[PDB]
Amino acid sequence: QSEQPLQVARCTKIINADSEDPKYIINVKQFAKFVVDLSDQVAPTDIEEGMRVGVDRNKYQIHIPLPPKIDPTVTMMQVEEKPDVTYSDVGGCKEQIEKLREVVETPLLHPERFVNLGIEPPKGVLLFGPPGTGKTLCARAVANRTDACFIRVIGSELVQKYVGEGARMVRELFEMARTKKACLIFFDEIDAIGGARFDDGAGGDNEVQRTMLELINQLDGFDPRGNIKVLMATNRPDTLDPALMRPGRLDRKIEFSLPD
Amino acid sequence: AHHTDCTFIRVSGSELVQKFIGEGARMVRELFVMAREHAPSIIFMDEIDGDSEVQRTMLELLNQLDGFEATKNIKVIMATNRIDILDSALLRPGRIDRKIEFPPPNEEARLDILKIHSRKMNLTRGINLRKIAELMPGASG
Amino acid sequence: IDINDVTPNCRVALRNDSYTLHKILPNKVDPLVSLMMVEKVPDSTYEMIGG
Amino acid sequence: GVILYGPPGTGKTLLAKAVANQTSATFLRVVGSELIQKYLGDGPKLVRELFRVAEEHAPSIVFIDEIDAIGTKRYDSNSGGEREIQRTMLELLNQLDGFDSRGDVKVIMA
Amino acid sequence: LTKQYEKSENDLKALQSVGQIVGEVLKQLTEEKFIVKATNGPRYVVGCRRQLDKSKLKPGTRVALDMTTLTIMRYLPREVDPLVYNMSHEDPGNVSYSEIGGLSEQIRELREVIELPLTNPELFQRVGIIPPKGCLLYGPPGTGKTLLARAVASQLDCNFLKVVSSSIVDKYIGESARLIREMFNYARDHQPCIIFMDEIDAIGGRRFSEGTSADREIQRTLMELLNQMDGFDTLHRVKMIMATNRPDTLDPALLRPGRLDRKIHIDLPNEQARLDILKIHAGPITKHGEIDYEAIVKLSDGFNGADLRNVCTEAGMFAIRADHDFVVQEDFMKAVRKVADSKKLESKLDYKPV
Amino acid sequence: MKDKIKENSEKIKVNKTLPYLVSNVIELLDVKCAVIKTSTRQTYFLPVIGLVDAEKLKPGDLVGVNKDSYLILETLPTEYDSRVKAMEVDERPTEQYSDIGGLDKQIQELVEAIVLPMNHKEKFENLGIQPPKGVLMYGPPGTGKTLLARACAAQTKATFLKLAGPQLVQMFIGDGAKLVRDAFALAKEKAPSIIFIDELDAIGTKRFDSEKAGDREVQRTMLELLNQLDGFQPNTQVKVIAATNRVDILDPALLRSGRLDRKIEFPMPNEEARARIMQIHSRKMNVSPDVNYEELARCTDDFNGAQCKAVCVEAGMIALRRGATELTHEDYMEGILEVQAKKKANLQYYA
Amino acid sequence: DVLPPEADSSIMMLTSDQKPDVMYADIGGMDIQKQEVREAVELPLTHFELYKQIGIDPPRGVLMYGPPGCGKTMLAKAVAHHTTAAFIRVVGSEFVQKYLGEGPRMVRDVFRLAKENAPAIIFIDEIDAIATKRFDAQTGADREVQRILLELLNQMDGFDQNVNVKVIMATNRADTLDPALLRPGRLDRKIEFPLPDRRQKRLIFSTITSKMNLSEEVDLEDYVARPDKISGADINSICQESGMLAVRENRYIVLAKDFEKAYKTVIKKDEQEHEFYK
Ligand SMILES: Nc1ncnc2c1ncn2[C@@H]1O[C@H](COP(=O)(O)OP(=O)(O)OP(=O)(O)O)[C@@H](O)[C@H]1O
Ligand SMILES: Nc1ncnc2c1ncn2[C@@H]1O[C@H](COP(=O)(O)OP(=O)(O)OP(=O)(O)O)[C@@H](O)[C@H]1O
Ligand SMILES: Nc1ncnc2c1ncn2[C@@H]1O[C@H](COP(=O)(O)OP(=O)(O)OP(=O)(O)O)[C@@H](O)[C@H]1O
Ligand SMILES: Nc1ncnc2c1ncn2[C@@H]1O[C@H](COP(=O)(O)OP(=O)(O)OP(=O)(O)O)[C@@H](O)[C@H]1O
Ligand SMILES: Nc1ncnc2c1ncn2[C@@H]1O[C@H](COP(=O)(O)OP(=O)(O)OP(=O)(O)O)[C@@H](O)[C@H]1O
Ligand SMILES: [Mg+2]
Ligand SMILES: [Mg+2]
Ligand SMILES: [Mg+2]
Ligand SMILES: [Mg+2]
Ligand SMILES: [Mg+2]
Repeated sequence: QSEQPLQVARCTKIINADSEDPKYIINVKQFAKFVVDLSDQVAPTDIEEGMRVGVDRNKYQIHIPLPPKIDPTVTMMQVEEKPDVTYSDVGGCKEQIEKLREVVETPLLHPERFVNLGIEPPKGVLLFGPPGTGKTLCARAVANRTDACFIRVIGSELVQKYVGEGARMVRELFEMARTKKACLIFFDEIDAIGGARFDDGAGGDNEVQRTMLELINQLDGFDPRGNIKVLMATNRPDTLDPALMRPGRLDRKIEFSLPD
Repeated sequence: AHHTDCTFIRVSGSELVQKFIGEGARMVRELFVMAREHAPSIIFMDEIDGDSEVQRTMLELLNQLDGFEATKNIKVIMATNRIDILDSALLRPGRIDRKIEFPPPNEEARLDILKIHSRKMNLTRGINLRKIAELMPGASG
Repeated sequence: IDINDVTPNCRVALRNDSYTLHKILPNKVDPLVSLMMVEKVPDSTYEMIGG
Repeated sequence: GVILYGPPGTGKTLLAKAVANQTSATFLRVVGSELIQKYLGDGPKLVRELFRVAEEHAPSIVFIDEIDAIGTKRYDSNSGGEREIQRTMLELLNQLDGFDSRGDVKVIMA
Repeated sequence: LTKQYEKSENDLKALQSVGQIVGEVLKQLTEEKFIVKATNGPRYVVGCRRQLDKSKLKPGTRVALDMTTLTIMRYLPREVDPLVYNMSHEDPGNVSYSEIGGLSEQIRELREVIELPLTNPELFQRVGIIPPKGCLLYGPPGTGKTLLARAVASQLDCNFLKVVSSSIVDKYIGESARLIREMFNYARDHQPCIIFMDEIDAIGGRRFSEGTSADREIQRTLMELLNQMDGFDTLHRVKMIMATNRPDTLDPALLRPGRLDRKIHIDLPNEQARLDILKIHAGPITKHGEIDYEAIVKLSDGFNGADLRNVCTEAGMFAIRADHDFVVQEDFMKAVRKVADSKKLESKLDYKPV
Repeated sequence: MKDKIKENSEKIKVNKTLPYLVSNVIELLDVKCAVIKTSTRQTYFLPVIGLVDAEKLKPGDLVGVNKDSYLILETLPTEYDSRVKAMEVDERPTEQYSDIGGLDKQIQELVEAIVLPMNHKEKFENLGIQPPKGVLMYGPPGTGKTLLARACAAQTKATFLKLAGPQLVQMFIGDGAKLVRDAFALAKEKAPSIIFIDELDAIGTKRFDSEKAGDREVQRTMLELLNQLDGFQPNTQVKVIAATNRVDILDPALLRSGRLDRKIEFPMPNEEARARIMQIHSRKMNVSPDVNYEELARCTDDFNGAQCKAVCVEAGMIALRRGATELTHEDYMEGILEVQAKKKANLQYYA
Repeated sequence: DVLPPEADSSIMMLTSDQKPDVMYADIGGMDIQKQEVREAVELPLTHFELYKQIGIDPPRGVLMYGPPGCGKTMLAKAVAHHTTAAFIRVVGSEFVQKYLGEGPRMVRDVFRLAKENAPAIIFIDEIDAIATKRFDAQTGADREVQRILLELLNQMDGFDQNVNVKVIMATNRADTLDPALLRPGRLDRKIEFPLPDRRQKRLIFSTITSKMNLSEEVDLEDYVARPDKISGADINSICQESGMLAVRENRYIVLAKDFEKAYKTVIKKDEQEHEFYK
């Protein structure tokens, strides 16, 4: 009785925000669009255009702001139970691990050592080597040791049936990674979507290239990426696009050669 | 299938009938749910004639029917134009327990087929169906 | 209405407000039957096969 | 993992059938040609779901029979060509040995 | 103010009014019973007002129904779609044929379909031919296909529906095919009318044999348009202009002569045509000294109309760079060479209908 | 009558209470009357327009109607997609043209085509020339394309609509074309405006003829963008910047001299530029006064701007690795080795 | 209440004023196609008892397919003009509607209205709009079109031999059709409308030029004998452009030079074949 149910709607435009009668246009999913006013138990500055809101069923006045919509599949990508593998289970990768840790672990553990010296640590590591060389093993050690949010993304998971859907999941992936103070995204087998662009007359791999183009845009585009430090593993690095294999997207290229 | 009271299921791979097969439609073995419910059943696929999807369906059905199917009396028929185009997997001994040839009807068989379909017509007495059969060398039924 | 008679894939009548199952409607067309109507393979017997 | 390979008719499926007869674990059988789907990403999605059922019914034995049929046979229904098959394989690579922790799933391929 | 009171009082009477459901009459059952269907809604067995004519309520007539009783208030004229309205009321830009160079041969073919048959119908009936109704403007990009359409819309005194094919595509089921029907319904109700469909390859491409669901919806829109251009119901006093720079991808049914009668090739300008376009665009440019237009033409081989305007634009920006209020022939010489360097990034343009 | 007017206005406030049902005006008939389509997908006929003058309404106009009587209570602002509204930058990045090294000609070629017509519109009217329409920045990765776009947004007061190619690729048919024609609609109403389309090859892939399948939906989105750059309605108030790494992929109609008038080639930074780039990204860094950036530029052949910046980033990595508070020339020297990403080799038997 | 069967139908029959002006004589050189349509559409409508006495099962539907411009739609216009039976004209694209269920609904109104107004001919031009063999179950477009096609198959299955309704479907992409539509009892007669032959060409040339003021110097055999594989729409365009040139020169008689120029313009066939291959 006390807590009424709220229908999820998205604010589209605020009319006369300067005045004392600010009117909000909301899009209530598949129901309808309403020009509504704000409720008196929330602040006018708390509602911005393009943000999901909760509205009642009677006058549709906005009652609570809501988190941005994230695909359930994208939400399941963040690691909740850490692996049982530590760095002690990786042998012969001493130089590989230190390079891996000082980009993906050290900045988050001790950020003070980089701000004082005016140092911007690299935000990307590419692990490449033949199969069985420890690429995913090291990433499993990273997730076990890390304290920030870890998101495991397999490249074949980004392949979707419909047009533009794969690029959508990359957008929502980085949108949800930005909702955290520090985040880690792991792109296992990035050769699934990271292949080099080409024109074979027909639309060969055009859709997947767009997903790669979206991933490139989020890593280093017009907007700042955030505190996300990405990490990609592939056994076919020769197939990756030059734009993805560029510093600022994959700053560190750590090679997992066969052990000596 | 009519004479043995076995349910006759034609598997054309049509996406128009997938809503009846099952909302999943990820495997053609989802047909086995509706085949078991109507045992005895005969699953019939005809190759109209990339690789052949009817032949691919045949392999997937034959693999399940090998020893992984509990309910018995589910038989599977394939109709094909030629036997040499068949995959080595289907031509392998033990998969297809009998291969039946359907040669084009000869002079006498054409007379029987002629004798069968001409009953549905108002025929004047004295038609020499034998001569018409001789007038159609190498004709199908 | 007996709960044992409520079989899966059965057509039932539900009340307007409570949606209560109150009647077992006649069963719909079997999905296999519907699949064989659209395929429409001509029925045959041994008498209509020659040679 | 285990793979059974040899000439046709040599008993690869038969030994898997004998394994399924004397196993206390859930037995899941999928022919490799069943991983070729008619839509993009569905093939990778199906390989992902197959090992998800294996996780639920732990301990389990997944028999990927005729695994080579996924690439040695080309079907026009597969919208993506060899490139979609590669993405299907890359999903299979992750499931066999990848980031996610694997429970009591034993994989037999033939 | 007395007038202010009247406006406020008229407001009060307006407030008491209630909206009416828009539907369509399907069949008149009795002298007091009608079958109507809501625009997007179910069908009802409704009544009608006694004051209504009831003879104008033929099947298919748009009507307004009460919200409560669903009884018919009035018959409304055929609804003009907001998108179709924007098509008719689309400003071409007052383009004259004097702003098009080298297309005199192509202009005349265009006007032989859309101008003469609509003004002198008896001339073509006399010979024994039904005049062509559809024309396709094809050629490499920048050759003047849209400019020619704007000139025709600006100059010809006729009803004109201007639309981009990508602007008719709607995600709702059957909406895109509905828009085509409304386009030709408006044209049929406003004869004579001309429908210009720019970038026809957006919806008029070849039908896929193994396409996606999105492709199938577009192909339904295409073959709905095919049924209006040449179908069961003959299209009278409605002409069609279609423009595309990739006619190779179009469906054979779309390119069939019964639908697109004339295939006018707006080709790349030749030596004389380049000279004509250059004078068109360099005309308003401030310049001192002799301007050897032939020198620019000789280095303009392969250019289109857009390059020749860019040559005029870049030559001015060379003058702006040198803080000049005028443009010299030397400024044009760099501009034509600079544009010629940018043409190496452009791929094959020679695409013709099959 | 004043009390009657004021009492009349009170009765309006009760009926003009929120919420309003958002609707679009479909028609304006005479027998003064309107037809509207509500957001609930309902078509209604209004015997009287309502509280809005019928002269101020046009078909397609967004209106807020009464939730019950469906009577037009007010006119509403033009409706733009939230995705289109969310790609208009308001932070206005803090870059500068001095933060770009070795692209002075490229900066000049862009500024005089995007900034000069907006500010000094007189220089074009007096000369009688039309300002350039569309500027494309193409080159190898890391050459500083979107960096200049950020600097363009930094030093411009005009509305900036940052955008990526994959953002215009949408599941539903016509959704991408709606976004493209909404970005230009929003840009026109906020003129002067600049629209930046990074990764143009996502939507600008060349069209092709196929019998079985193809990406016609993206080609439809591109064809819409072709109309917006140069179509039936000449839009001469929105400046368009585009960036791509592979211009050979792009459709020839997109690279037209009316849509993208200037095609700026971003070159690999030369020896002078590379030293300048390394100096640009070492300002906020405690660098010892012995680093020979001239030598580092000689040691970084075939390095783009990103690698030259990564040389500076990796240099502080090694200085922190050895605990130094000042970066030395050796830290830069073997920070070049890290960025070079040469595969491990035992090639000590050479020479 | 129960409504009259002819009521509640968004699709109406052809009125007398909507009858196309196209005659059979207007069509030239389609005797094989004219005969098959007559034997499968208009003759069973009037001779249903003679079919039963002989023993022929009349085809419920007829599929007309072929390259575009080969007389598919026009023959339906001629059939509708020359029929004593009701004609219900529709194109498959109208069945796909925004309101879910309205498509399958308006399919059964077409067949219900045809059944009530027997004898009747149902013509569905551009059947590929609702008869494509591919369906995506996660898209509302393919889910609804699947319902439209399933209802269409159900309606034809629901017609016994007593109901005197004939269905005509036309398509130039019959390769994309669902095989279930071509099963016996639904479309038992597939008539092909190919590109006109040389003998067909001279009949199409003669029938269109008969309405035109030609000069005696015009020899139609010069353009008939050409090896170009052209359709009736092509031949109509050639004659149409021939009068275009006469009109341009303020003439009312088409001479041979107009036909020569019109033929060259309309065909415009790029060689597309190199001589070294033969
Ligand atoms: N350096 C190492 N030290 C110890 N064990 C290792 C090392 N490298 C690999 N292994 C072992 O080998 C297995 C190989 O799996 P891993 O995930 O490391 O492969 P990968 O390099 O990611 O291969 P692929 O390229 O096929 O994905 C690991 O699970 C681990 O048990
Ligand atoms: N070693 C064996 N001992 C007994 N029976 C055998 C043996 N090898 C094969 N068979 C018989 O052969 C039949 C068919 O062989 P099976 O299905 O096992 O083939 P496979 O080795 O999986 O080969 P493939 O799938 O390549 O044709 C089995 O059902 C079994 O009865
Ligand atoms: N013949 C011409 N005379 C004068 N200007 C021309 C001519 N052809 C093209 N132009 C100029 O080219 C520019 C773009 O041409 P237009 O918009 O007509 O392109 P188009 O032929 O439709 O090309 P697209 O294939 O890209 O649609 C205009 O500014 C116009 O002035
Ligand atoms: N010429 C340059 N001067 C200074 N910094 C540069 C230069 N070129 C690149 N950079 C630096 O490179 C980094 C990333 O490059 P940016 O993404 O801006 O380039 P781009 O050519 O647009 O990239 P991409 O082709 O991958 O889209 C930035 O930190 C920027 O400072
Ligand atoms: N035999 C013929 N005699 C005369 N004209 C013909 C003939 N065949 C075709 N035509 C011409 O065909 C044109 C219309 O083509 P029609 O609609 O009949 O073909 P269609 O096969 O239905 O077309 P589409 O497959 O493109 O829908 C008419 O203008 C007519 O002149
Ligand atoms: Mg791995
Ligand atoms: Mg086997
Ligand atoms: Mg144009
Ligand atoms: Mg960039
Ligand atoms: Mg037709």
